[PDB]
This record gives sequence, C-alpha cells and structure tokens, in this order.
Amino acid sequence: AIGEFMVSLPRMVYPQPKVLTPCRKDVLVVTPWLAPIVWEGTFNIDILNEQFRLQNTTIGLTVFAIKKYVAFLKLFLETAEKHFMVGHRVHYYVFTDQPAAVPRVTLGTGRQLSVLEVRAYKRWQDVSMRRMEMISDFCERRFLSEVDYLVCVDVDMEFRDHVGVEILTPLFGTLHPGFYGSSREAFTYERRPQSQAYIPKDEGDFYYGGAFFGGSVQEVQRLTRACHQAMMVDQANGIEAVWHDESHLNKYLLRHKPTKVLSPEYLWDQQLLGWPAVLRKLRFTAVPK
Amino acid sequence: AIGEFMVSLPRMVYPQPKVLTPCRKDVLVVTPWLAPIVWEGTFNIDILNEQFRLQNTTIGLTVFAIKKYVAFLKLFLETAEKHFMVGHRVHYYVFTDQPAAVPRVTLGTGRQLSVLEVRAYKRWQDVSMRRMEMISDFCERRFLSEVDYLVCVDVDMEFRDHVGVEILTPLFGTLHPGFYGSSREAFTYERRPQSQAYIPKDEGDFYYGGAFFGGSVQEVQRLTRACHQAMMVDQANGIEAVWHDESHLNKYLLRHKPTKVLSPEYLWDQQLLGWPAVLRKLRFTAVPK
Ligand SMILES: CCCCCCCCO[C@@H]1O[C@H](CO)[C@H](O)[C@H](O)[C@H]1O[C@@H]1O[C@@H](C)[C@@H](O)[C@@H](O)[C@@H]1O
Ligand SMILES: CCCCCCCCO[C@@H]1O[C@H](CO)[C@H](O)[C@H](O)[C@H]1O[C@@H]1O[C@@H](C)[C@@H](O)[C@@H](O)[C@@H]1O
Ligand SMILES: [Mn+2]
Ligand SMILES: [Mn+2]
Repeated sequence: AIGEFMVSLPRMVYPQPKVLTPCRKDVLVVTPWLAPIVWEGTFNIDILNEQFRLQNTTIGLTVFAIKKYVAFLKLFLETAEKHFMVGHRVHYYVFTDQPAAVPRVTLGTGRQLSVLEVRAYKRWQDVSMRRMEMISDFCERRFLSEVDYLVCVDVDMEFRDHVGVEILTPLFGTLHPGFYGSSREAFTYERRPQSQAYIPKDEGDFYYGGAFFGGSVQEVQRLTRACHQAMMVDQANGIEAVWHDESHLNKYLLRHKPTKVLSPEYLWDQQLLGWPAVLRKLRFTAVPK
Repeated sequence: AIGEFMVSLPRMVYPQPKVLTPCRKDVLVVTPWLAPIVWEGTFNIDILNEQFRLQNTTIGLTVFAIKKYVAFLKLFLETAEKHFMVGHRVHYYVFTDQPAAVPRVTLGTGRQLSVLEVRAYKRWQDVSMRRMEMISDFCERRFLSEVDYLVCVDVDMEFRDHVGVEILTPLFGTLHPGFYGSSREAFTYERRPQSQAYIPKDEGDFYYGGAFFGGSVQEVQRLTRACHQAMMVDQANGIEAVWHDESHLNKYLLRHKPTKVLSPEYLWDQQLLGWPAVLRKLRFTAVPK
C-alpha cells in the first residue's frame, strides 16, 4: 500500500550528498512547482529501493496490443523482465483483441501477467484514444485491489536500461523526446479553441509524451476518466484533437501538475534522435520500424 | 485538508520552465531520495499559492515562550504577520508558562492565535527537549482538527523575508546554518552508542536544525512522539544527547527521510555567519543577543 505507517530504514553506507555541488549542471532537475525531474545522477537507487520495498509496493504495467501490435509483445515483456522494477512486485496487464497471440514469456518471482480481452477499433487513432476509457474502467475494477501504482506505456518499445521505483509518485508525465528543448510556442498542443484539449500559445510547461505516464491508482483513474470524458465532448462537437489521447494528456497535466516528471531517458527513439550528451542512459526506446 | 480531490488550476501566464538550464548552478536542489531542497530560484510561488489555496490549506505554527523567552514574542509574531504564509489560513500556537505576558499582536484576516499554558522546567535543556512531548500531546488533541500542516520553530528569531507554501510537504527538515558545507564526520551528531540518538561517522545525509521542522499533522505527531520516546529511554539510561532534541531530530530524519529539505535561507544567523553569495534571501534569522 501507499501512505501507510513506515518503519525505519536500516543503517546504510553511501556517499554523502554534496550541498554545494549541483547533481546536474546541464539540465533542470526540479520543476517550478517543486516536482523532481528524473535524470541519471539525481537519485540513489539503493535508498529508493529500501523505501519502496519496506512498503511492499506493487506496480501495475498496462500495455495495449491490438491487431498487428501483438507482434511487439515478446520483446516488450522480455526486456521489461530485465529492466522494469526488478526486485519489486509487478503485475502486467495486457489488453488485446487476440488473447491466443500473447507470447508465453518466462517471469521472475513475484511477477504476474493478466490478459484482458477488449474490442478492437478500426481506426488506429481510436485504438490509441480508447486506452483512456479502458484503463479507467479497469481501475475501478482490478487495479484498486491489486496494485499500488499504475504505469501506462506504448507496446512498440523495448527496455534497454533501468526503469525502477525512482519514477513512482502520485502523478507523473514524461518529457516527449522530440520536444524537450523546444519553446512552448513550438509544442504541438491542440490549438483549436473548439476542442477540450486546447492550450493557447502562451501557456504550457512541457510537452508530455502519450507513450509513458502513470502514478497511484487513484490519480491515474482521475487522469484517464478526465481525458476520456474530454474526448467524448470533442466527439459530440465533431472535433478530434491533433495528437489524440496525447493532446488530452497534455491539457490534463497543464491543469493538474505532475508530482514527478520523467526525463527523455524514459522515452526515446535512437533511430530518429541519436544519443545526445544530455542522456547518460537510454532506458525505454522505440523499436526500429 | 490534504490529499483531497483537487480542481483544475486556472489559466496562468508565466515564464516557461527551461529543461536545458539548471535552476541553480551553485547548489544541490534535490536530495538523492528525490526530495526538493528549497532555495530561491527553484520555485514559482504563484503556481504553488494557487495549488495550496485551492485546497484551503491551514498552517499551524508552534512556538515556545517559557520564562524569559516571552520577550521574543512581539517581534516574532509581528514579523510572522508580514512574511509567514500571507494569504493562507494560519493558526499560531503559543506555548507559555506566562499567558499574561503574551503581547497583543494585531493579526491579518484568516489568522488566529491560541495561548497554551504549560509547565516550565528548570533546565533550559529540558524546556527545549520537552517541546517534543508537548507538540505530540497537542497533535492528538487540537492540531488534527484545526490545521493541515504544522511548522515548529524557535521563538528567539524574526522573519525578514517570504516563508510560504513552498515549504509544505508531509515531512520537512532544515539545513542547519553552521554545517551546510560540512562533511558528515564533522557533524555534531550524538556519537555515543549508548544513546538512542547515536549516528556513526559513516552515516548521515545532512545536519538538520532543531529550530525549524514540520510537515503534515500526522507526520509531525509521528516525529515528535518518536523523539520523546527516545529521550525517555536515554533518561532511563542516564544519558543526555549532546544537542538534546536536535540530536534526536537528526536521528529520526536519517531513518525517515524528509519529503522536502529547506535551505539555510530558512534558518540563519547573520551576526555569526554574514551573508554568503549562496543565499539570495535571508528569510528567518536569529535575533542579535
Ligand atoms: C523540431 C523537431 C521536430 C522533430 C520531432 C520528431 C519527434 C516526433 O514524434 C512524434 O511527435 C508527435 C507530436 O508532435 C506524436 O507524439 C507522435 O506520436 C510522435 O511520433 C512517435 O514518436 C517518435 C519519437 C517516433 O518514434 C515516431 O515513429 C512515433 O510515431
Ligand atoms: C565549522 C564551523 C563551526 C561554526 C558553527 C557555528 C554554528 C553553531 O550553532 C550551534 O550549533 C549547535 C550544533 O552543533 C546547536 O544547534 C546550537 O543550538 C547552535 O547555536 C544556535 O544557532 C547558531 C546559528 C547561533 O544563532 C547560536 O547563538 C544559537 O544558540
Ligand atoms: Mn508507436
Ligand atoms: Mn536560540
């Protein structure tokens, strides 16, 4: 569980934090609303692992594999096994229209997988968007009783390096790899005032990627419910946001600030963007098309 | 209240956060367990004020004025009125053995003061230490029903600049002004293994000041209860920690990491330490003796 009585940490030996030395000199490591921005060098994973293990934390990972995207599951799950929350309780939730096409991946102890059969929409845009409805529906069902945190990701990806408890917080978004260095005017927010996702050119903190968000079950339920309801209003008004669920995610996170923001280490495409000096690790990356 | 359903922030116009520009290049702004370290330049107070006002946050401020220390109350309260949580609901709790010696200070709207009569101990050390017992006792009483957060400070001080909602979090400590640049071996932790406050020379993150700590009512109750019980064990074993309540505070915060750490802007002595370049503001300072 979360916010529960917490026992004392054991004696630990680690380097003393240096008050007069910035942990990074090249990047912003805290938002103006005092949310950590997670980069390599900002955290001691040993301290964090202790804190979260002592709370017997369970992390749910949601992934949608509809139609041809079932092909991405084998690599996704195999690499998650080597890099995602290793040492902690993990529950994978695979949403699919083809339960029989889910590969039999060998899981480490304390880790489990559930196949959730859902309907397949025709348009790739609707498949992508209706994740919000499907996540919200299963929150008020399975997730509240089974996991402490939910992490919601795209399937056409692989883990290449550590993704662990440093990301866990009531509500998080991830800096989109294409726009972390862009000015807000250049962000591809929905710009039509007729849409619920609308953000004016003088507003916005970051451009968050639709491919990687999460938080506590309660906060993820709230986010997904709000995005789905906003998308239903748009549909009733005959408008579809420029970047679909991602546009609505960005509107939500503008109005409800995330309690952590993940750096582009956590959402990357090496083929398109290379490997900049600013990224000490590439953790979760696009699969070459 | 806290952790309650939160409505959307309104449209706000402010400078875009700069991902590729550190907010400070001279100091550590986040702990290795991902707690913000609060310095000027790390936060946008307009965003934070919005977030906390929308939750109708009430802050309790505890202060002990025993025996001759009643003389410090007038300046303490007057300066708190100009700098402490202005715009938010504030409840001052003045613990004293002389209710009649509490000065009549004019308060802004939405701010109130309660005088709590307590016994005066002979030794200044016991007066200082027994704050832990007295805060814990009043938590399980008044504080839980009246405030969302508690801030616990020394009285022989004055506010000189903004102390606001940027400090609020489940549990916070403050970097002691004498030791923020010191190595852990030099910290004046309790070093005798016979004391409950004992910390070995290879452990410790920071040296926190006993003069400024706080958090949610629940977390402050836990801290104060734990420190009082540890002090009672020490007394039974015929040992008194080198720096009294401060030694126990440091042991507690080592084993239960704070969710924010305040910079020495929030706890300073200009007479003894001057005004270093690293401090852009002096917010809460010792009164010249
Ligand atoms: C000025 C520099 C402009 C260059 C910016 C290049 C990144 C573009 O990124 C696309 O951004 C869109 C929002 O505007 C959507 O999020 C889309 O899903 C994404 O493409 C996805 O993520 C990408 C990283 C790739 O993996 C692509 O194949 C994916 O479909
Ligand atoms: C290497 C540089 C060594 C120089 C360090 C100088 C700061 C010493 O600080 C004292 O530290 C003690 C712990 O070791 C206690 O917290 C004590 O209350 C505090 O004095 C208090 O706070 C001070 C800031 C002064 O206001 C003093 O008058 C107070 O009694
Ligand atoms: Mn994709
Ligand atoms: Mn003092």
